[PDB]
Amino acid sequence: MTHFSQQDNFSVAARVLGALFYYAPESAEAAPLVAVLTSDGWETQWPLPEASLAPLVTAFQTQCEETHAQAWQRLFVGPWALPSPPWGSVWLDRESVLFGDSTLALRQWMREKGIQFEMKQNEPEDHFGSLLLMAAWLAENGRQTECEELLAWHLFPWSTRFLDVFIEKAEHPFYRALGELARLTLAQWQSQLLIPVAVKPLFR
Repeated sequence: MTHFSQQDNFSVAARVLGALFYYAPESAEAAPLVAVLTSDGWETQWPLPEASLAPLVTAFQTQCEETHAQAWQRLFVGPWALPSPPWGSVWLDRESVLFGDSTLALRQWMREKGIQFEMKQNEPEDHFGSLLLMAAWLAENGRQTECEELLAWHLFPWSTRFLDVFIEKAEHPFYRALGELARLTLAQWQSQLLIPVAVKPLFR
């Protein structure tokens, strides 16, 4: 009876995932989250079965020669091409551009629903981490339907594909592990949906 966005740490889990995909690991936003996931205890509070997180607990604490910051820069910033670009219209748009037709559909939906959540200036709204942060934002605000529509229509149609390629191309134990946690967690959320995920063709 209680909506899944309002229980079992939905907003909490969506923020951790959202922040680690959007902010650099040394940042004020992400560093405390990096510390949490690289330490014992986080598995007890995360909304998945503890035994099924056990490999991730170990994975996150696997030591590596490449630093978290170097991995993050390589994967999310540049200067060279990103292995798995975290913007939705890269996956949903025929021409695979940023600020695509799917980005516009997201923008119009936000407008109609009077959602005042704004991204950084010059940034598209369809960043993977941004959308999770917005979803947590709506959940905190009790906006159940909007949270459900966000995920079903604007995130889940492309996020599984992005995560499949991202996990494959992470090449860093921490960020590979983050990808797998995101895939499991979002797949669990997808199964709790009361409206179906929008089926859209992928071009990447």
